[PDB]
Amino acid sequence: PQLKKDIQDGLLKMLSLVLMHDVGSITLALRTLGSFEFELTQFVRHCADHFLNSEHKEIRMEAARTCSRLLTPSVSQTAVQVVADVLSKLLVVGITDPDPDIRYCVLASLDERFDAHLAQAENLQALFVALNDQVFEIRELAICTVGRLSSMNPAFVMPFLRKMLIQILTELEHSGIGRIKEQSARMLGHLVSNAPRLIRPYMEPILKALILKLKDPNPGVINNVLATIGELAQVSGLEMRKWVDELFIIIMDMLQDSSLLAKRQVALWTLGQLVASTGYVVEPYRKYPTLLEVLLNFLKTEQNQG
Amino acid sequence: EADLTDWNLPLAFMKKRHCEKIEGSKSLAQSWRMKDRMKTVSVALVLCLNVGVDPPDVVKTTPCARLECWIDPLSMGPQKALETIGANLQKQYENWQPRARYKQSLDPTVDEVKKLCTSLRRNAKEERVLFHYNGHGVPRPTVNGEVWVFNKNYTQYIPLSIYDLQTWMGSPSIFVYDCSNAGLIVKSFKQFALQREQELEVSMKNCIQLAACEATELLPMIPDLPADLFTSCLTTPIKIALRWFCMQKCVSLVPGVTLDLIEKIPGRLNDRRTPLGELNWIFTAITDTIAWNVLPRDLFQKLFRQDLLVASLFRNFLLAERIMRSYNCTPVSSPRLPPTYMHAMWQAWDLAVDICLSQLPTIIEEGTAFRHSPFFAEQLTAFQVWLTMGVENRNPPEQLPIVLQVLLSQVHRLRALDLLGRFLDLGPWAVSLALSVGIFPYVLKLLQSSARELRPLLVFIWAKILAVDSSCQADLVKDNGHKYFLSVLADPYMPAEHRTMTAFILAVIVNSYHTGQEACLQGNLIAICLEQLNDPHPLLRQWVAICLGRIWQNFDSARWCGVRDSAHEKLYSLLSDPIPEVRCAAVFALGTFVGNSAERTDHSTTIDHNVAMMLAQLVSDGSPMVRKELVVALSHLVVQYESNFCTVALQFISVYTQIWRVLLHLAADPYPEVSDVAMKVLNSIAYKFISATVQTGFCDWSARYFAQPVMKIPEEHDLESQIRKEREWRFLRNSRVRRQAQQVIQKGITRLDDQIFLNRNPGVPSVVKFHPFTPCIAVADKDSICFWDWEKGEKLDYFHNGNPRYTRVTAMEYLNGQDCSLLLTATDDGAIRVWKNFADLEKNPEMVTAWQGLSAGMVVDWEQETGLLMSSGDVRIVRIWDTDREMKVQDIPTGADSCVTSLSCDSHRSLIVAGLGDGSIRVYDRRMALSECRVMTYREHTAWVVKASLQKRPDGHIVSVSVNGDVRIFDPRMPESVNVLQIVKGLTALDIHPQADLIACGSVNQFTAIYNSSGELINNIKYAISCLAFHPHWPHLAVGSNDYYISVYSVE
Amino acid sequence: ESLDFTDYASRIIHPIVRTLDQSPELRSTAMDTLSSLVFQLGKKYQIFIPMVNKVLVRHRINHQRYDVLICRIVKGYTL
Amino acid sequence: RVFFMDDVE
Repeated sequence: PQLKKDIQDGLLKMLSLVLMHDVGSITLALRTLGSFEFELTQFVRHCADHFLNSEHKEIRMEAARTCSRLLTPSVSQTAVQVVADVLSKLLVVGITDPDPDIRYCVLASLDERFDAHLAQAENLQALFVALNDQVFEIRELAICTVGRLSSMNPAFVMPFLRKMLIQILTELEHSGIGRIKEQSARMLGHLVSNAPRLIRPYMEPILKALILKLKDPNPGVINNVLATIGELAQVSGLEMRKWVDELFIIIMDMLQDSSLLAKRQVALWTLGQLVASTGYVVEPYRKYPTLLEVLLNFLKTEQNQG
Repeated sequence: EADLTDWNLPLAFMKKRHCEKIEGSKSLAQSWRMKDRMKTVSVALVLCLNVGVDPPDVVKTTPCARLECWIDPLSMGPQKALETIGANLQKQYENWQPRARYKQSLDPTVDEVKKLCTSLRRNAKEERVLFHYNGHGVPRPTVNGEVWVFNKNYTQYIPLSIYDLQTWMGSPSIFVYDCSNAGLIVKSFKQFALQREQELEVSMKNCIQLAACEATELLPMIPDLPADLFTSCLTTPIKIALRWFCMQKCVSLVPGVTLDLIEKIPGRLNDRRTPLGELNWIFTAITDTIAWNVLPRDLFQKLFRQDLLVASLFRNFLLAERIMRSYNCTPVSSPRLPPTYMHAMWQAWDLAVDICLSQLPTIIEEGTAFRHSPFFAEQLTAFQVWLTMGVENRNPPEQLPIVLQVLLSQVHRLRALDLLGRFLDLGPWAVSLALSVGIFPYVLKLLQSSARELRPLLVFIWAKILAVDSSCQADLVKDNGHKYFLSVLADPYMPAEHRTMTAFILAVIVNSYHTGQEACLQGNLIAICLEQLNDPHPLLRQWVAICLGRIWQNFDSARWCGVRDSAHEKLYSLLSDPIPEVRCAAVFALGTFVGNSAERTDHSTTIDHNVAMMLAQLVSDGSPMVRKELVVALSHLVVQYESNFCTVALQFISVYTQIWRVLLHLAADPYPEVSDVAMKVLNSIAYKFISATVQTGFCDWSARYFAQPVMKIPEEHDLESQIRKEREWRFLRNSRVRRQAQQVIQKGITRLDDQIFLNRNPGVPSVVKFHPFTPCIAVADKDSICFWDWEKGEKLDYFHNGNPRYTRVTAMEYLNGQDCSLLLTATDDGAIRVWKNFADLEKNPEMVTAWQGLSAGMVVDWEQETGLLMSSGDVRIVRIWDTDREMKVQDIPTGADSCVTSLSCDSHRSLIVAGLGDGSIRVYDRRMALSECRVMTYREHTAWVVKASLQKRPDGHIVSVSVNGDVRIFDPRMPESVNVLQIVKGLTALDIHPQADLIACGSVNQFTAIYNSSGELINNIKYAISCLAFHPHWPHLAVGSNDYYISVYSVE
Repeated sequence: ESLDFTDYASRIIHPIVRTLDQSPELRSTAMDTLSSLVFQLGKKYQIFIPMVNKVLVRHRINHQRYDVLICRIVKGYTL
Repeated sequence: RVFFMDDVE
């Protein structure tokens, strides 16, 4: 770095000359601009119009990635308004774009760095609209982001998250579909992971519903239920000591024999989570005398490192 | 580097008073005022329950619905149950409107209803009257528009025409119907109102209607819910809401909750600290929030703000609509309300209800302490989050009614007031919206509280309120809240900013309002202001002076009180205040104090003459704004003594004579606006009516400060502002220019004969000045100021100085040449003026400020670093004007009869050197006293000193050249010249370059000799050369002969 | 007309625009449903205006009720 | 008024 300033100035002059004015060259320029650091306001505003008036999907996704990476430096009321407008355009793109991949990339790009602006009411409404998206993965990302924002703006998030929790719970209870129930369980797990404060008062009904689901006569749904139970164990913080006995009975019953469609990995992980959260030690050995034997046999049987 | 030098440079004549035109901001039409206050004097409760008999139209199920107003009719017998339900419903309505006349009709007849309606109408002819109807025990209303009631024998249902019913009633009234087909009732009522309107040619909006169900729809028959569902919702929204919540599937979220638990809930509807009161308060806040968010502002004001009872009825009506939607029932209102069941706030309502009732099992059984719901805290947090980014005029926040609701209590009152003040700081629109929402009465009631912690928040909020709307002064006087502000102002421990805000509030209160003026005179405001008159805060002093002037506005009692307190003598001090704004405020106060003499005793005449003499010495004030205020005060003086001034004026066709001379001086002012005002005032004297009085907008201009945001960080301090980036770019360009000039100087100076361009001007070039960094050259002519370019070679602008023909522009200066430069134009008479936007494409000539100075021609030597300005001329005194304070600082005696032909000064030192016509060159040091300012006085010339320039180097050399053309190099530390040279026998003009020792000499024979300080010959350019200038950085030379030709030279 | 769809705006709008792109036959019915949805949403539909307007321009779809609703929403007039 | 305000001295 003998002259890093000179190198950066030359590189910026070259990029400015390139961008003052085919499709592959534009893609390469966008990749270069988003690749590493630079020293950028007019470019952001111009590329904002660029990706709007670009029908090329590759150009749109490259521009979205470049905008996300360039907005990393995020007190000027003018600059804050500029960043807010750019973020609003980014959100309208990530909601209204027909391309699921572009919307997924836009939503993934919205990291913790944009939490302050994203906490506004319009952004929260956009996220609320986005939560009911066709793409299930986009739904998971949106609910994770919203739950992450439950502390910044509780008044707008906690009621909406309560409504979504109600919808997820009734979906799990009533829909007799493996795919729908699995998606509901995954969304419930994401909500538990991201919004412990909202769910803590509602730990009991969620746990009761998950238990009722467990007692029902697809591996994905049961694995998601076990993972959600494991997360809820951490969230509750000893508040589920009443149901730890039933949880242990069910987990051990499904743990013995490989006929159960549930993976033993998630079962062991959630058993460990229950033990850690509820402080249930030594007593399970006395209550369940085969537990130690099963755990030792897993050392000889199972081959996965995890 | 040289960037720090540019950064720490004061920007003269660049402030609020200079940039923004002085004027009052136009007052918007504030419609937030309540047009009228209606009251529901009487309530009519018609209960066609028909206990013990089922209407033939509907065959109810064996369980059916047996709860009407939370009473089982079959338990206590028919008549006893009917009376008990009537009394209970009266109590329910009293819960919302205790002060009303309640008359109950229990299965009445047509004649009974007619008599009751007529009696109630007579009781309240011009006020709203509630007519409640419950047709559960009668058949459904007919399509014809009839209501079934009972005959005397209770054997037949006698119909009752809606047209007749509204004939009995008047225009101001409301109607509530609880029946299966109330939609038919509403449609019939509207049709009959239309029929009345049609008849009227050869009472709809005033009438208000509430309906339990649509015409087609029927009331629910679920056994769990009460039969009197709509009325229960309208009367007991909390109870019915809790019951409905305990029926939804959401109870699965909180097991162990039953209707029995809901019945035994602790708390009252009034005690907000109790769970029941907390739920009621939260529900009211949420319903008001939904109403304001959904409904338009006008309908919101007309419905939820007109009166308590209607607002409560509609706030319960929203909940009733939401609950009825779940049972295929659509409540109907006469003003069609957009649906509100889908609003997100109901989710918050459900969440708060669940959180609050989750503790009930522990409250009843274990007996824990009921913790308050965090709903309001979360809503205020959301409002704060909105305010954090809500600078832009985006959609208004949804929490303004929530803020209003929180203001009532004390647990979160301080935070709510803080957040509301921050919101009002945003701008006038935010304060207007806050007035619309109905925050005025509550912030007015807040004055009664004696809590000292509320004083800063309250004073800030009220300062914003009065800044936006000025009509609140009457309400403040009525509440007697001005005493609160007097107490706040009379507290030295209070910070100066809040005391300044309190002074502004009080000044607005007494702004052309007699009742408030005399109330504050009774409040001893004059003494309090005098006590905090010398406070070390320019804004506070200015506003205290403005308030004091406003107090005695056409109020002799305040004038007498000030005379007793000698307010005039104490206020004379502010006339010398460094801040021009404070001087203007003091002049305004003194003028207003003069204007209300009203022919008092000889003491008044004497004190008025003393005030006139005290104001007469402010003629030599640099600020034209202060001079305009002096003109206004002198207009007050004239209108007080019109006959005396008329006599004095007729004398010339000894106090008033001096005031008339002062008015003449003000008339001949360089500032066009002040000159016009003074000339108009003087002409008003000649033809001697009230219309001649002119009031400046200075008061409202200062008031506009509180309208603008303050809490936010200034744009200048921000690192990323476009303005700061532009300033940094200009600084970088200036540094590069300086470095290039230094490089050129180090390489040496070659012969300069290149002529960049040759152009002709309309007038003779008097003085030429180059802009230090931008390529703009200022060439001043006899009656015009030409602005040419030495790169583009085109004419940019053509100004007109406006000075009289006899006068002549002698010098020129570029103030703030580093960036955002100004142009200083000094005429030979003393008229000094400042030009802005002189060489811009999209802007026209602008005059920032102007003021007559003093009173060879005129000589000026600007010093950017210290910000001092000095003018010299025929007068034997060198004046030192301070642009920061707009006042002369020192007037050093020259000690010479001859005029000051030239003047210069040294940076970082007081080495003021002034040339003289006799030939002698004096030097003055301002660090010592005025009599000791003179340092050296050497006389080695007998001629007019063409240019007594000084080198910016520490070893400053005074190169004095006279008309004789003999060059002598003097030094401030030596009594004799070091080098003596003779160049041209007859010299007409000369210029020197500080960076490059190039002495450019003129000649009558077109010769332009460019020599060195040592006298070495360099160039003798062959063409009365009366204008030469050198670029401050580049070795550029411009030479102008007697002909109006301009050239710019460069060294290759 | 009777329910709330402020939550499932995307799940209906994206299939609607997809159907409009993929089938000219159902254009009138899809546009009527979309106009009803916009009327129910109110100002909440402003997010979807650019994409849907671009699609309409791409397929020369001109519906009176939808256009007047869009005009009222953009103007801010409520009715 | 429209809303009851408590604790005002």
